[PDB]
Amino acid sequence: GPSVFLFPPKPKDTLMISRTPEVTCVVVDVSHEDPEVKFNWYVDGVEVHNAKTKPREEQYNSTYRVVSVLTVLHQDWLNGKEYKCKVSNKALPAPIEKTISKAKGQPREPQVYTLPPSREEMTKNQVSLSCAVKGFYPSDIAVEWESNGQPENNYKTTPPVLDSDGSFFLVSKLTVDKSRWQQGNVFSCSVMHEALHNHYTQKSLSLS
Amino acid sequence: GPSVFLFPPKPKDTLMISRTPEVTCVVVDVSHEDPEVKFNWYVDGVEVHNAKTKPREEQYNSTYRVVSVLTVLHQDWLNGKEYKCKVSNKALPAPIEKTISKAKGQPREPQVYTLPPSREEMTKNQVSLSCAVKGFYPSDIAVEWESNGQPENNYKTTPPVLDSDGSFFLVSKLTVDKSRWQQGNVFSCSVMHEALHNHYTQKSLSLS
Repeated sequence: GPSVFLFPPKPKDTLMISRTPEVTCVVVDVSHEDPEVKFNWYVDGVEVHNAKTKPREEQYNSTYRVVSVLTVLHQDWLNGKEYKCKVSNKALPAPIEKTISKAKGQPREPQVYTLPPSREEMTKNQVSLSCAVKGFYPSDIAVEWESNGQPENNYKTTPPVLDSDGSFFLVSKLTVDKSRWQQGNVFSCSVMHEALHNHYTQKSLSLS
Repeated sequence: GPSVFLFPPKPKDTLMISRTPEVTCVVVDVSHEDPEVKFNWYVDGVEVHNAKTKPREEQYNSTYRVVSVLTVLHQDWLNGKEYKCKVSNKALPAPIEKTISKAKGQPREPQVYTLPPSREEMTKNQVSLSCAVKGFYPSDIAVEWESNGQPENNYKTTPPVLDSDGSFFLVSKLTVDKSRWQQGNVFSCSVMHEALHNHYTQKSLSLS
């Protein structure tokens, strides 16, 4: 039957005032027979009416998918307000309710460490640069890579893992051509987190 | 003082027998004064001696960083064996111990849904394709994007989020040039997870 996703804001959006964080409610597998979906949004148990529901999309299998987006104020997110998406449809026994809210607890500052290619790895058409981060709380964090003003997008960042002290750790690995590593190009790992000064730090790395 | 990372295997490595999963113990901020670091590895409380410790690396600030890697057998990982890295150094009050193990619980199968660009988003030099996954357990999962045999690396995958039924959900967003979306190129979201048939499923998407 009908299935619901409720996605939190992007970390980067909550951290920069110039950006617009938003919560996204996605309904899938709604039947052709009764295609009408009603969204009700709530912030801390109280209904709100400023969400923007998108037009339904018929799937190749006859089902519909529908997205509803609610903007979140920066102060509201930080104040730990609970955002709720309730989804109603005739083909449901009861409405489906999803909730998301900012994690509770004292923020803790990420420690960022970069690691260059190993010697044994330093012998191929491609090398990996690591950006290891630990000690952060909450687990909401944005990690990006760049070189010479141009974003580097060929990187994978592990999900934050809960550490033994209640903080989180991760690593982001950038894969570049061994040649570019040799030209002496500087590569920068930028990290954004609420507990950082200015919500921002950058660590850079190059050969030698 | 000395700080330790203990990283789990890559999901993809644990899922394919032809691959070699490994656990990585990374020690940072070890002092110039006493640079000697000893690793002891344990699998379920019993010491093992087949780890491969890399040569120490002097940092620009005089500290050292050292990595030790332990291969993990596929059967051992699935059997829930606890991997422990103990790290000893003269500048430590007590040795530091980190542990990782496969999450306990019944595996649950990911449901994968792709979402094309919105109409309002369908008006820029760049569009985003979404691959939404939910209902999976454990949270270890590999999600990749590809088009015409060539990997698509300009995508970001949200960390798995714990759902209300104890399973996890995420979304992976691929950003491509609006033009390529128009040429009618097919884009494929591949997902690997233990609960999938053959540890693999693929969902494809294109214009029209």
